[PDB]
Amino acid sequence: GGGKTTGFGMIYDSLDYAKKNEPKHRLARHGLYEKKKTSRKQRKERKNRMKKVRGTAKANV
Amino acid sequence: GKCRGLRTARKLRSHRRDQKWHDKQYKKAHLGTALKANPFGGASHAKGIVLEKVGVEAKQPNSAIRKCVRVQLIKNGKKITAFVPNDGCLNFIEENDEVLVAGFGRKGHAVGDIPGVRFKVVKVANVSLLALYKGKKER
Amino acid sequence: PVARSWVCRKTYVTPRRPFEKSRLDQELKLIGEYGLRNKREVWRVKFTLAKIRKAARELLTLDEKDPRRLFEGNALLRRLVRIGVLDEGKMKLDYILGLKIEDFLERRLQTQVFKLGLAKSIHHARVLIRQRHIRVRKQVVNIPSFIVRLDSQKHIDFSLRSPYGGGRPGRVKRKNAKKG
Amino acid sequence: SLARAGKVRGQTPKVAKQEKKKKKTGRAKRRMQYNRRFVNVVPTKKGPNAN
Amino acid sequence: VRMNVLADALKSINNAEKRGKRQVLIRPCSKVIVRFLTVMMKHGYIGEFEIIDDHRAGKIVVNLTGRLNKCGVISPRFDVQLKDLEKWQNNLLPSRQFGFIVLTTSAGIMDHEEARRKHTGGKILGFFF
RNA sequence: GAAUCAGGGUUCGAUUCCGGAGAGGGAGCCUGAGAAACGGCUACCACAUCCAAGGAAGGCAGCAGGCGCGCAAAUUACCCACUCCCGACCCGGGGAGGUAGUGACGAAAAAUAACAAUACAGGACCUGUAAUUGGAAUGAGUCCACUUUAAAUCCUUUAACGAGGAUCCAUUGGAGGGCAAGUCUGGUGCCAGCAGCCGCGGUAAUUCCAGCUCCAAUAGCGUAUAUUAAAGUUGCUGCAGUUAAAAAGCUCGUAGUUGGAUCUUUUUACUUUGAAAAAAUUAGAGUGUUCAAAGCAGGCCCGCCUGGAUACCGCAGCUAGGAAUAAUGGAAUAG
Ligand SMILES: [Mg+2]
Ligand SMILES: [Mg+2]
Ligand SMILES: [Mg+2]
Ligand SMILES: [Mg+2]
Ligand SMILES: [Mg+2]
Ligand SMILES: [Mg+2]
Ligand SMILES: [Mg+2]
Ligand SMILES: [Mg+2]
Ligand SMILES: [Mg+2]
Ligand SMILES: [Mg+2]
Ligand SMILES: [Mg+2]
Ligand SMILES: [Mg+2]
Ligand SMILES: [Mg+2]
Ligand SMILES: [Mg+2]
Ligand SMILES: [Mg+2]
Repeated sequence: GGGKTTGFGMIYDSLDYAKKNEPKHRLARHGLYEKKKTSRKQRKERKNRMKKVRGTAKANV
Repeated sequence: GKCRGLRTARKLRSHRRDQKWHDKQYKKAHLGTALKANPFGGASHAKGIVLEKVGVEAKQPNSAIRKCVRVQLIKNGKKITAFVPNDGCLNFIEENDEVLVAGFGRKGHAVGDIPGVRFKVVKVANVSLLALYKGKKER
Repeated sequence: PVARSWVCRKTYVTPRRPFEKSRLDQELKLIGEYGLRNKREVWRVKFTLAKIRKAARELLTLDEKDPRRLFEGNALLRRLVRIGVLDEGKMKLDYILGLKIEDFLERRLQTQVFKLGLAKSIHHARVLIRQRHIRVRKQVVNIPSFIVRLDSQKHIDFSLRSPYGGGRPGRVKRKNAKKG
Repeated sequence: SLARAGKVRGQTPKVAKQEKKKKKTGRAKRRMQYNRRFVNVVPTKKGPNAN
Repeated sequence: VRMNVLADALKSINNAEKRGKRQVLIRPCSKVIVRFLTVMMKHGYIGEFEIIDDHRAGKIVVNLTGRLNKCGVISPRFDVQLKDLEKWQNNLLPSRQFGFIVLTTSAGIMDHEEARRKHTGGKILGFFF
């Protein structure tokens, strides 16, 4: 019927606390958090290749 | 009459379990002989291959020629006869044609004036025979 | 495993006889009087009554000083009165058995829109509900089967966004005036 | 003799249908059934498809 | 042979009732019958009954008012809890307005309306209405 | 637990919770607190994969996917944000789980018109009928934006458009009887066909094939098969057994079943009560998810108030009252 929406609000004391104890997607909605761009399918193919190589030669794989 | 005493439950329960076998609907659903004898094998439908178009004469007083097909099943190789229900739906079927058959109404019994026939064709080459009849689809 | 609920029930029982002309005409009168779309809505109200009666006939068999008869009997009576299908003078448990399904069809929103003169026909009243022109106290309701409680009987009113109650006339009336 | 098959359906003369008024559907169709049976209380029982 | 004395008592009262007789012999008198007849007599279906002592299981002469429809026994004496008592009521009694199911509880041989008041179950003897 | 259900019952429960089992078949073990582990080894059988023929590697009844089998069953999608788990851990990981797609398995809600004036019909000023007329109302759809969320999508919200044959078109089955609805018209002539059942059709078919009408239930509706009620046609409640299906040729007889009266007017059975009994489901309380299926939420002007009930849970075992009914026990060589 319109007119009324309802949500949640969370007022922090200082912004360093709000960087400290917040979900990182909620901080990323304000442009503060920068996750890296890698699909988990891309990130799991890389892991299984690293288990076939032993030693310091994992780094270039 | 019947025993009524307070400790006669075993006499009553065992006499009942023996006398359940004397009617038809319990006997055929618990021997497994009739389950061994229908070609569906306890299923509702079956796909088969039309071997032959066969003409079955109607039981008297009816005097027509009931158009049926002689079908070998894919599931178990049993050869049955299925009826082709409608005006001129034999012309949609060919030989070596893969049909879907179902029961014909009386749960394994023969129906109507067709002697020894208890099945009917539903789909003909993955197309329902009701749609070929009403012109909904084509072969 | 999943975090999903599967609790569901049906709301109607189809009658045992398919064709008796006594019952077919009897269910036709309720449709014409109350603007119902199909006979499932007659059966849903008929099924609602029968659950109340089974809850009633169970409680008539206990003695009058059992705690369960006093508790669930009174919680059944109060739920009937706050929706208006039962009078406060008739607050004994036996009077539930005298009720008809025309008392629950009287308490639809589609009925009570028309019987407050907000509509011109009971076929007209069901149309105004589905098109969001009717509100109860602050809520726009597009459900004709809304059982309106006796507490909110006064608060049935036209909507605010509606052209019938408030401003901003509908898109037919505007584009006629846009052409002129 | 499986020769004659589809005989009467083929020998039926083909009559095309008449494109006509749309039937009302839903609550309004039940409005007609309530009106045509319980508002027309003309004196007279005849069935509704009588010829 | 005679396995149940209460059954032969109530069948003989029931047969003499529909024959329209005023009095009836009840052969062997047990104390269960005497306690059964008093429950029928306090609710008033039979008149005063005379018990005859003959230095064995005696005889009872019963005056019949003409009010009885059917005095029946239930065999065997099924144990009945208070949960199940209302299911015996609409299988034995013709109405919820009259008729009685006779129980034998630990507080004595009772009709079913008294056993609800006393809040106890028992074995069922018979019924009358 | 589920479906059916007057009371009793009958049938189902592979299937998200608890418990068990097995990881192609069997067998043997290592490590460890915990395994006879299989996303650990070791054999042999079955199968199958690379190969330079010397050898090497295998276990989707994990998520997806494919083949096969069949009447019969979905995307090789996104994410650890929620729920939780593991680790040395506030940071890592999770095809557990979550979110989308396919989804007429099913369940809840609910459009496909409403009104007014005429033309008319009626009824004792009210109502009905119309391929007549009239501008009023809206969604479907299109579509910015917000919101939603891990990022999205959908719903909710709101602009922009969006209806007259409102062509933005409702089907599925029927119309002899059971059983709601035609002795309409045309064709066919025991043919083709229908028909669960009785039946219909051999030249005026109330039943076929069609058109017209009509009925039923409606975004659903036929059909096949399992099964429940109907079925007092399995009968404990509750069936029959002279002639309809049926009491053994006759008697004895052990199990089994059942046992007369009697007394205050020892062990049990019984009855009542108490405990202890996993949630979910069912019954049911409270609560306007816009209603309802649901959900356990919510409500009231710095915060405050308040719920997250109760019942039921055969039998067996335990506990305390009752002592009728029903068994049983004491003193006869008095030991
Ligand atoms: Mg294992
Ligand atoms: Mg396998
Ligand atoms: Mg192993
Ligand atoms: Mg695996
Ligand atoms: Mg499927
Ligand atoms: Mg999963
Ligand atoms: Mg549905
Ligand atoms: Mg439409
Ligand atoms: Mg019929
Ligand atoms: Mg049945
Ligand atoms: Mg019954
Ligand atoms: Mg019989
Ligand atoms: Mg005989
Ligand atoms: Mg003899
Ligand atoms: Mg005795």
